[PDB]
Amino acid sequence: MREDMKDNVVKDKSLEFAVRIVNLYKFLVNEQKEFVMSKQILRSGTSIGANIREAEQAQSRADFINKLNIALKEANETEYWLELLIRTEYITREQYESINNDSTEINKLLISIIKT
Amino acid sequence: DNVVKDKSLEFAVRIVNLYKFLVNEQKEFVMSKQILRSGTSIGANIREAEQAQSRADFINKLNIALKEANETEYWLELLIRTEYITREQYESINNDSTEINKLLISII
Amino acid sequence: VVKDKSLEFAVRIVNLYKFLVNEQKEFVMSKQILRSGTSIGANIREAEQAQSRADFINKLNIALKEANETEYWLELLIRTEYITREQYESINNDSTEINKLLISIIKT
Amino acid sequence: MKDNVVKDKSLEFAVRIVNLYKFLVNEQKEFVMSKQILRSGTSIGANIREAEQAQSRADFINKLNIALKEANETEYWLELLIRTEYITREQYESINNDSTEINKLLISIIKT
Amino acid sequence: GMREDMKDNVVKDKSLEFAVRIVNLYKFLVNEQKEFVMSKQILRSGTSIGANIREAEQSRADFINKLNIALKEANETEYWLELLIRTEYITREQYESINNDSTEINKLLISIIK
Ligand SMILES: [Ca+2]
Ligand SMILES: [Ca+2]
Ligand SMILES: [Ca+2]
Ligand SMILES: [Cl-]
Ligand SMILES: [Cl-]
Repeated sequence: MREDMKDNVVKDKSLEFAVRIVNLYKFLVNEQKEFVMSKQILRSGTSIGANIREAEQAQSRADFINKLNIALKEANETEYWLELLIRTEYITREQYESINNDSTEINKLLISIIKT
Repeated sequence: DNVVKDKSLEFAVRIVNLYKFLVNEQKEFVMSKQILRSGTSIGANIREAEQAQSRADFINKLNIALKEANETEYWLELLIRTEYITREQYESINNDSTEINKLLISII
Repeated sequence: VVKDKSLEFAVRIVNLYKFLVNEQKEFVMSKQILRSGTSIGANIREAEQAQSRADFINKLNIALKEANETEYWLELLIRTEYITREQYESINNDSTEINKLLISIIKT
Repeated sequence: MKDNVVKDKSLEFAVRIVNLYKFLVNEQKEFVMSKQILRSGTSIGANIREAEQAQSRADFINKLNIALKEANETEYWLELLIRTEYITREQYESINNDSTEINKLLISIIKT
Repeated sequence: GMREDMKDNVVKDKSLEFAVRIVNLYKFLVNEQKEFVMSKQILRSGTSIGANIREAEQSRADFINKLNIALKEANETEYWLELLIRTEYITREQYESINNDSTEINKLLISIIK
C-alpha cells in the first residue's frame, strides 16, 4: 500500500476492529457465558484504536511513535486472548481466523509506520 | 477553573443522559457503559485537580481528565459509526467535549 | 471520632451501592462511589498504623481525596435523578462531615 | 518458628475466608462486602508466599507489609459485616481473633 | 540451564500453554466439582500471567514492571492451587502437575528480571 496512507488506513481498520471486538464480547458473554477473558479482550481490542487516536494528536513525532507502540502492545495482547479462546473452544476456528487476521493486519501497518 | 468545573459536571450529566438513551432505547449495554465511565470521569479528575496540593499533581490530574476526554470522544466515534447515535447527538456532545478540551489545555 | 464516622459512612455507601445496582440498574458510577466511599475508612485505619507523621498525614490526605471523590459522585447522582434530594443531603452531609474532621486533624 | 507458623495460619485463615464468602453469598445473599473480604482475607497468605520467594530484604519486608495491610483491611470489612448484622458477635470475634493472631506474627517478623 | 536469550521466548510459550491448563482446571472445578469461588479467582490470575508477558514484549523499567506483575500473578495462582489442594478440590497429582508448570514460569521470569 501507498506509504503515505498507512496511518489513515490503520485508524479506520482499528475502528472497524473495535466494533468486531464489541460483537465478540457480546457473543462470549451472552452466548458462551464467559465473563473473564471476554472483559480482558474487550479492553485490549478496543484500546488499539483509542491509542491510535492519541497518536494522531501527538505534539511530537516521538510521542506519535510511542502511542503507536502502545497500540501495537494492545494488538499483541488481543492476539493472546484470541489464541486462548480458540484453544479453549470458546470460539470456532472460523471466528478465530477471521478476527485474528484483522488483528494481525493492524500489527503489520503499525510496525511499518513505527519502523518507517 | 470554576468554569471547567461546572462545564465538566454538566458534561457528565449529558453523558448519563446519553447512557440512559442507549440502554433504555437502543438496548446497547457495552459501549454505553464504557462511555459512561470515561465521560463522567473527566469531571472526577478535574475535581481532584482542584484539590491538588502541588502543581505537578494539578497538571497530572488535568492530564488524566484530558485522557478520559479523548477516550470519551473515541467511544462517540464508535457510536456514530455503528449508528447507535445520530449526527445531531454526536455533534451536540462533541461540541461540549471540545469546549472542555480547550479549557483543560489552556489551564495545562 | 472520625474513625467511627468513617465506618458508619462505609455502611451507608455499601447500601447505596446495592440500591443503585439492584433498584436503579446502575453499575458504573455505583462501582466508582463504592470504591471511593469505602476507601475513606480504609485509609483512616491505615493512617492509625503509620510509622511516621508524614505517612500518617499522607494516608489522611488520601482519605480526604476519597471523600471529595465521593461527593462528586453523589452530586452527579442527584443531578441525574438516581437518588432523591433527601437521600443526597443525608449522605452528603455525612461525607462532608468527614472532610471537616480530617482537615482539622491534618491542619490544626 | 514464626515463619512456618504464619504460613500455616494464613492458609487456614484463607480457607476460613473462602467459607465465610460462601456463607455470605449463599445463605445471606450478600455479594458486596463478601467480595471485598474474600480478596483481602486471601491476599494475606498470597503476600506471605511472595515474601517467602523474595530475592532481597527490601522485597521481603515490602511483601510482609502488604500482608499486614491486607490483614488490617480484612478486619475493617469484618467490622462492617458485624455492624450490618451479616455475622454474629461470636462469628466476628472468632474470625477477628485469627486475623489478629496473624497481625501479631507479621509484626514480630517485620520487627526482627 | 537454557540460553539466557531463549528464556523470554520459552516463557511466552509456556504461559500460553499454562493459561490453557488453567481454563481447563476452571471448567473441571465448576462442571465436575461444583466449586465456584476459587475457580473463578484462579481463572483470572492464571490467564493474566501470559497477557502481561505478551505486553512486556512492547524501557527496561517498563519491561521489568510488566514481568513483575506476571510474577505476582504466578504466585497468586500458586496460592489458589495451595488452597485447592488443602480443601481437597484437586488431587495431589493435579496439584503437583499444575504447580510445577506454574513454578517453571516463576523461575524463567526471575531469571529474565535479574
Ligand atoms: Ca497519512
Ligand atoms: Ca453546547
Ligand atoms: Ca529472546
Ligand atoms: Cl449490548
Ligand atoms: Cl463454591
